[PDB]
Order: sequence, then C-alpha cells, then structure tokens
Amino acid sequence: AIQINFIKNMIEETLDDFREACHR
Amino acid sequence: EPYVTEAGREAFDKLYKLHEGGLQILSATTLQPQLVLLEETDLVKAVLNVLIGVVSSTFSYNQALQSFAVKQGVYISGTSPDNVSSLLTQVAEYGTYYTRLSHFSLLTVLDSSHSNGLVFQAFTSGLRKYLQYYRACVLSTPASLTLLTISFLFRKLGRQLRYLAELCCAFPTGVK
Amino acid sequence: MSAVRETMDVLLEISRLLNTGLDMETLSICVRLCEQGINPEALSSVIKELRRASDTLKA
Amino acid sequence: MIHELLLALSGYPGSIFTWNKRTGLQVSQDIPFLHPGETSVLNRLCKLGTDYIRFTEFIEQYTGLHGIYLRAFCRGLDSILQPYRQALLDLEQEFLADPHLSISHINYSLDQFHLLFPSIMVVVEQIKSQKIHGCQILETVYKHSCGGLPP
Amino acid sequence: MIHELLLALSGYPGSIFTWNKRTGLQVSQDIPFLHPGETSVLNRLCKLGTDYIRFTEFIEQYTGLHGIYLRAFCRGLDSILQPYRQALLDLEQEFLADPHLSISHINYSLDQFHLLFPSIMVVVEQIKSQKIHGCQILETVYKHSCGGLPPVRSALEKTLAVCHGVMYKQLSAWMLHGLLLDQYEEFFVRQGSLKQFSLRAEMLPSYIPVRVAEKILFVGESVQMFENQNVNMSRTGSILKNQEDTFAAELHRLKQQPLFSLVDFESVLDRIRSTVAEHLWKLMVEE
Amino acid sequence: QKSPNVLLQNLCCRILGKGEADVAQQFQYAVRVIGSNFAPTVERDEFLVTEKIKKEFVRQRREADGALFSELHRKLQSQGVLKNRWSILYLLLSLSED
Amino acid sequence: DARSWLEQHIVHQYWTSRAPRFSHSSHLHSNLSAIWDQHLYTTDPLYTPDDKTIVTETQVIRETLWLLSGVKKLLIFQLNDGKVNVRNDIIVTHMTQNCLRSVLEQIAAYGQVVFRLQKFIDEFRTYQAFMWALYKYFISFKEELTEIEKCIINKDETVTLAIVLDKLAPRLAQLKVLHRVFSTGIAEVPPDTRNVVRASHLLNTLYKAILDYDNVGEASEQTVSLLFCLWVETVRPYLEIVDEWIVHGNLFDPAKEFIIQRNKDVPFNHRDFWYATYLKPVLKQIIMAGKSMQLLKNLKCRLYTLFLESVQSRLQHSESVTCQSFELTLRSCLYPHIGKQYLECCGNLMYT
Repeated sequence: AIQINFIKNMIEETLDDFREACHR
Repeated sequence: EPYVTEAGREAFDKLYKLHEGGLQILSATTLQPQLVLLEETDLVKAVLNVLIGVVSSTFSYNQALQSFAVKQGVYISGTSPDNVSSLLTQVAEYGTYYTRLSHFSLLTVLDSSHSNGLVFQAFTSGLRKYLQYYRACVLSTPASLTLLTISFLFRKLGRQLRYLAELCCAFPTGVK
Repeated sequence: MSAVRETMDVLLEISRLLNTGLDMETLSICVRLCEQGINPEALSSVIKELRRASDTLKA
Repeated sequence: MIHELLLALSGYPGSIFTWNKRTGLQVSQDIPFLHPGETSVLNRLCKLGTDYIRFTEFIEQYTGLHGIYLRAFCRGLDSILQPYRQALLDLEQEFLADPHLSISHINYSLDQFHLLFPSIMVVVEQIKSQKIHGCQILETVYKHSCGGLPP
Repeated sequence: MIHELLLALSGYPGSIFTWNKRTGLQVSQDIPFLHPGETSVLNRLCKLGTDYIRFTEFIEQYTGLHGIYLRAFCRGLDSILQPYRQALLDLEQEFLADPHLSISHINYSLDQFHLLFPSIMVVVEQIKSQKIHGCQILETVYKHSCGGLPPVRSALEKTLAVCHGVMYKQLSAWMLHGLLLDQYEEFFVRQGSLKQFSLRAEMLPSYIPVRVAEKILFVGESVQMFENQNVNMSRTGSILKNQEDTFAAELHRLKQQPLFSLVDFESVLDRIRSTVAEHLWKLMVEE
Repeated sequence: QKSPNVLLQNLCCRILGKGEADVAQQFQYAVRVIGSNFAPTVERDEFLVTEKIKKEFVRQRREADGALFSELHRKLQSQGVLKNRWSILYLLLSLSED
Repeated sequence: DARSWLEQHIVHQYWTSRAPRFSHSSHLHSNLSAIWDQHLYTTDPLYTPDDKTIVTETQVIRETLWLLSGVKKLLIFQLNDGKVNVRNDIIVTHMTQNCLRSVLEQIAAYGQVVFRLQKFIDEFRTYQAFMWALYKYFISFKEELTEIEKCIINKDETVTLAIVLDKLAPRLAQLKVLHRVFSTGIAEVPPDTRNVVRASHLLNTLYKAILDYDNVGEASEQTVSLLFCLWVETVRPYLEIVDEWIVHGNLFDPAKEFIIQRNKDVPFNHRDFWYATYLKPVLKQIIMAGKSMQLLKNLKCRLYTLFLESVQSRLQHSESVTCQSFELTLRSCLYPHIGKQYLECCGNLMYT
C-alpha cells in the first residue's frame, strides 16, 4: 500500500507539469 | 425610499407581466398569452352573481357538466393578477352545488310518478325553503369591497353545501 | 403553462447552488434556445462576454 | 406586492407564490427587483401559508382513518384559524387605504401566529401517525396544553 | 472634512481622523488640500473628542474596585455628555442649510465644551489611578466641585445628585425593617440578638460628619432587632403604622435636589429619629 | 499620478531602449494584448502558487534560495499594502530564467 | 418596456450591478469620498483602489433596521449566525470608506445579539416560558422600528445614517444588558445534568441580575424594567407547579427531566424525596406543604394571579414609591401569598 501511494503522488506532479506546459 | 413593496400594487402588476414573459415563450404556440381586462369593481359584482344562478362576463355556464367556469387564461384582476383567478374558483364551486341543489328540486313530480315518494316531495318542500334562504344571505352579503370578506364567510358554508347537495345527487327515495 | 413553470423552479434551485450567478428571466431564454437546438459551448461564451461588458460599463 | 401576498396566505397560488408539495409555499428565488432581504422575510410569511393549507385540507378530508371525534377535532382546528383570518383581513383594509407599505408591518402583525402554528402542526401529524381516534383524541390535546407557551 | 469631524466627535473614528488610542495627541491627519492653518486647528477640535472617548470607555469598564457607586457615577456621567451629543446633532442641520460653514464655525459652537471636558478628565483620572470605590466617589466629586468655573459647578452637582440617589435607596432600606444592601460592600454601614453593625471611617464623606452618621446607625439598629424578635412590636410598625409610606414620600421629595441640599438631608434624620421613636420608648418604660 | 495608460508607456519606453513617442507603435499593440482576456493555469488557493515557486527553486538546483523565499513571503504578508499578492508572485514565476 | 418603468419607480439596484449609479449632491461636503480617494491615489505610490459597491446614501440605516430585529441579511456577509459583520466595499459618498465602516460595526455587533437571541426561539417549561418573554420584547422592539421605517419613506426623507441613531439608544442599551444576562443564562449546556440545574440556575441568573441594575438604577431605569419582564414570565410556570402541588395535591412535570426534583413516594413509609437545587427560604415551604398534601389525598378523614395583582397595586400608587428598595419587597408580598395557603394546608394535617 505504501508503494502504491508513492507512484500515485508521482502521477499527480507530472500531470501538473504537463498542464503548465499545455497552457504555455 | 420606493422599493417594489413601497412603490405599490401597480408596480407588482408591471413586474408580474415581465416575470411571466419568460415562461410565456414556451406556453406559446407560435405567439405568447396576452392580458385581458377585468377591473377591481368587475369582480366584486360578479361574486354575488355566481351565487344566484346567473352568469356575468367572468362566469360561463357550462351545460355539459352543470358547473360554472371562469376564464382559464390570464385575466389581470385589476392590481392583483392571477392570485384572484384561483380565489374566484372556490367561491365558483360554492355556487355550483347551489345550482345542483336547485336542479334537484324540480325533478320530483307526482303527476303520475308514484315511485317518487310523498315523503320525497315533502323533503323538497323543506329543501326549497333552504334555497330562498341562501338568496336572502347573498342579498345581505353586500357591501363587497374585498374578495376576502366573501371567501372567509364561506369557509363555514363551503363545507356545508358539499354535504347537503351530494347526499342525494345514490338517489335515495321513499322509506329508504 | 403549469408544466413549464415547475421545471424552471427546480432549475432555479440548482442554478443558485451551483453558483451560475445568472438571473431567472435570462435562464428561461437559455432553456428555450436549447429546446430549439443551440450548442451549449457557444451559449456560455456569449453569456460571458455580455457579463464582463455590463460590469465595466456601470463603473 | 403587499396586498397580493395576502392571497398567498389564504392558500391561493400565484406563479410568484408557488406551491410545492415538498417544502411548501415558497417565494421563487431571485426574481427581478426583489431585495435580498425582503425575500427572507417574505419566506417567513410563506411558512404561515404552508401550514395554513396543510390545515384546510385536514378539515375537508374528514368532513362532508375514520372517527366521530376526528371531525369534532376538525371544528377544534377551525377556531385557531379564526384570529389568523381576521388579521389577514385587517391587513387587507389598510392596503386598500394607501398602496405604500412595508412588509415589516405584516411581519410585526402576524408574528403571534408564528408560535401558535408550529405547536399545533405537531398535534395533527401525531394524530395521523399513531392512527388514533376517539376519546383518546381528548387525551391527545389535553396533555400538550399542560406544556409551555401561554398562547 | 466636515462630516468625518461630526461623527469622530461622536466616538466613531475616520481614517483622515486616526485614533491613536489614548497615547499622544495626533488625531487628525496632515491634509494637503486644506491650508497649513486648517490642519493645526483640527487637532484642537479633536482633543475634545479624545477626552470624550475616555468617558465612553469608563462606562463599559464600570458596567460589568468595581463598586456600585462607581457605577452610579457612570450613569451620572452619561448625562453630562447629553448636551454634548445633542449639540453635535444640532450642528448637522447647520451644515446642510449651506455648505459655506467650515471648522471655524465648529470652534465657536464647541467651546461651551472646553470649559467642561478637561475638568471632568481630572475627575475620572484620580478615580482610576487610586482605584477609589464606595461613597468616596461622591467625596471625589464633591472636592472637585470645590473648584471654580460655573459650567463645571452646575454639572458635577448634577453628577453628584444621581449618585446621592444611590445612597438614598441604601439609607431608606436601612431604616425600614433593617435591610442592608451590599453587592460588593460599599456603603458606610458595615456588617462584620441584634446582630453586628459598625461604621467605617475610611469610606465616609467630609460632607457627612461623624456625628451625622450615628443618627443613621442607631435608628437602623433598632429596626433590625425587631426583624429577629417580632414585628408587631416594630417601632416603625408595618401593620400598625403607615409611617413608612410617609417616610417613602419624604424620601422621594428629597430624592432629587437642584444641586445638593445638606440641610434637607439632615432634616429627615431628625424626623426618622422621632415620631416612630414613641413606640419602643413606651416598651422599655414598662419593662 | 499613476493611471494604467501612463504606467504602460513608461514600462515600454525603458524595456525597448527607445524614446517615449518612439515606442508608441508597440504601445498600441501592448494595449490589445492586455485587453484580450486570459486566465491563469492556477486560479484557486494562494498556497497552490507558492508551492509552485518552491518546486521551481529545487528544479533549478537552488534549494537554499527557496528557503530564503519562504522567509521573504512572511515579510510581504505582514506589511499589507498589496491585496493581490498572488498576481505579483505568478508574474515573476512566469518570467523566471536561469 | 416594463423593465425601464420598474427601474425609475424603484430605487436603483445595489445587490446586483445592472442599474446605473448615483453618488452626487450639490453640497460641497457630500462628495467627500471622491476627494478622499483622489488624495490617497496621489500621495500613496502604492495605493490599491478597491472595487466598491456604490451605495445609495443613507439607506444603510434601512439595513440597520432590518438587522436589529427581523431576518437574516443576505446583502451583507454573516460568517455564521453569531457573527455579523459588514462587507469591506460599502461606501457612502459623504464619508470615507473607513469612517463608514466604524458606525456600521457598532450596529453589526448589536444586531449580532438580537440575531443570536432569535436562534434561541423555539416556536423545559421554564425555557418555553423564558422564550415567550424574550420573544414578547422583540414584537415591542419592532414597534419603534416600524416607526422609523415610515420616516424614510415620507418626503422629504429627513434621516441620515446617525440622526435616528440616538433615538433607538434606549432599546440599544436594553439589548446589551440582555446579552450579559443570557451569557450567564445559557452557558450551562456543557455542564453535567441538563435536568434541574439548567432551569433553576437560569431563573437564578435573572435573580442575580435585578440586584445589580435596580440598586444602581434611577438614571436608566429602562433596563430595570426589562430584566423584571424576563423574570415574571420565567417564574410563571415554576410558581404554578407549586400552585398545583397544593390545591390538587400533585403536580405536572416533563417525562424526560425535572424542573424542581419534586418527587412523591409511592409506598408509604416517607412522604416525599428531596434533592437540593437552586428562593432558598421558599424551598422549605415546598417540603412542608407536600408532606401534608401527600397524606390528605391518600387518606381524607374527619398564586400567579395574586403575584401580578400585588405588583400592580405597588405600581398604581423595578422602582416603587410604596416600597424601598425595591424589587425584593414586591417579592416578600409573594412569600405571604404562599404563606396564607401554606399554613392552612398544614392546618389540615393534624386534623386527620
């Protein structure tokens, strides 16, 4: 479960960066 | 300072037209509903007329149900639009059970009908004394300057007339 | 007239909660246009330009 | 606005005073030219038109569950509406006199009926939910009158 | 500047009027579009709104030592500010009549108050820096009207009269059936049979002598001893005398004074020590 | 004074390295761009913007400078002259460079 | 067109922006805000011009009228129903924004209490009788409110923000000494047992407050009368339980709490069980009366109306001029009212 969380947080950040990239 | 409340009743009437207007579009067929005159004075003369078996302009006798019918569409009711339209129906119903009671008195004849009770005819001779009495109360109902003094009075009567009419309009007769 | 008014009233309940921030009258027009076929995306866009235009004007 | 509101509270719907059979008689939300504050006090007056048509159906349903103290209880219920309907009529002659009025004046005059009406609405729902009738009707109203509130 | 100065004087700050909260005296701003002269006079009309909010803060503080004469004196003190708040609102209509009135008119009008307000600042100050309470509030106000000035002398005997009414209720309930009111223990009659009663010489005025205090003591102790024993033997009666109604009426008559009458206070210390005093005298005769 | 129009001209004059009346042609172009609407990528929460600036610092390999930034943030909050801190913060974040 | 007609006969909207806007008058000291703003904008290099809801001068006193008794206000923000505060965009043209904030913040905190006191209104017996006494003051406080409402509709207007503000000051000072009573009144909800101590001790906080105001009164005797209204109607069920405990022998109590811990013994080997509560001499009168009625209803062999009348008769001749000092004397008329019934009840005990 602990590992599941680390991957989830990781997903959350990239789609934030990708979002700032799309906007530009 | 004038608000909608402080401005008047007439302001409400202008607004009511406006508020309506949005909904009238889809109740529209190809055009929207339009307003129709009655004055405040036309209602207070009409309220006494349904209660004696007579029609005025507001009231349309329907001979395929023996009930009165008010104008179903928007009638502007002076400065009180469409609230009176609903208020004028409860007192319209009270005069209907009056024309159903008056219709019922005539039915009974002893010309050669002998299955029409003798007792059933005496029931009508007391019933008709009850019908002239109603007429004398409508003759004393004046003066009517609000629709309220007329509706609240007949909170007592409105319930009474339903009992008194629709026990017989079943058809018991004779010893039964 | 009875049916129409009763959807609108339910419709005004949602609008005030969801924070549309439109008026009653204006919403009825939005709904009539939909029933006659409009695209939703275009319709919000027009509303938005008109809305911004009103605020600036008053001040 | 003022006089047209009086007809909403003797149980007759406009399309402004819309009747819903869930939440009751209510003023329609943010209609053109109605102050934020005046819709709030107009809604407290509409709860006294909501329990008033929830009371006039309770008469007509059981006059003209079964019981013969139920309909004695209905002529028990018509007597509390008696001062209400007189105070709607004493607003009525004032608003025919001049047309400029504040809704604070109806707020002031009909709060008296905002503490008789909730306390009697629990009475008729308690009658219809334990399904009780008869001489235990006389018992049902009596022990509530033992309760608080002088009115 | 005119409407922000009318309401800052009523105790409602501006922000061209800046409230520095009873430290220093910068209470109006420096204003570029009025003259260099007009921002200097503005601070002067504001020191008379600063000492005005030093008074409305002292009411709430002593409306919660914290005695009940502290608080009788506060509800004395709100009636000196009653022509102050009344003259500010009489000024509102003067500035609507023409917009040709400025703050030199306001100076002329608001100097019937510069002969009242510093002098009452000193009353309230000696109160809060010594923590005075009791009947020695009356004794502060009495020694402050020992000073001159005709506006401060009419006013502080009116502030004296409202709280001498607060004494009048004590000393009437004391000489009825022997009731002693103490909510904080403020009055000169001390407590701590017949029970115990004693007098404090450290809460007693200088306009009440020692020899005047003891007319109130001895009468009050007599009625108290019948409150234990039996009240059909009551000197002042209750069933058998309506002298207590005469005593009420006499008290009410004298409750107010235009300023303060010393001779009327002590005249009714005579009357309560006689007339009703012929009742217990004929017991101890026979006893 | 400091009307928008007067401030936008001063900005253009210094950044283009040309006179006041000689930056006009770009000045008009500048008004259209600002008067055409955009909406920021981050619209809600003051915190969402701050954490972004803070992430940026790490990315650039300047962890120490992001600590210093937190400290400055408290200073800005306490003085209270500005009521749209976020606009100022989003704007520098966007114009960040190496 | 109807929309345009409404817009002229009704004052221009200021809860929604879609009505044009005034903040003009010909006096020189009434355009003060436009002058004040201008000053800030040139002096301060860093000035933030707010987006201000243009009001509609001296209509802020109509929102003070509603707010002080009446309905929740949705024109101003209330964070909760016990926290009333005033939005930071309200300007009146003949004052500064800040200066304005400061008068509206006094009435906001005075409408915070009446609005809080209105959430206590529930449309046990003690609380229902305390509710009808608070609610009674509210219908008599709106009589003065509805007066000031007819003043602003009259032309010429007259009123400004602050001119009827020192007119509504007796009621203003009456709703604050209600606040000190009520904090001490209900603030026994977290305390254990909700049964007899809440009801008793709210009658007791009314009793404590009438000494603190009456015996320093006679310069605001307006506040002495109010706290005594709240007491005569709060003591009204709690005396009439004692009226039923004598003339019928047994009393009425809620079936989920006691209001006085009056309890009767069903087996006979003692009369009545007592449990102490929160006046103190009056409690002994209840013990001796119930002892004697409890035998007499199991074995026959061989107050409020009066209170009101002894109060009135002092009054036609709180303060009084037939009593000194003052409210405890009208009370000690009541201790003989129980007493004339109490001694002759106990008379009958020895008779059986």
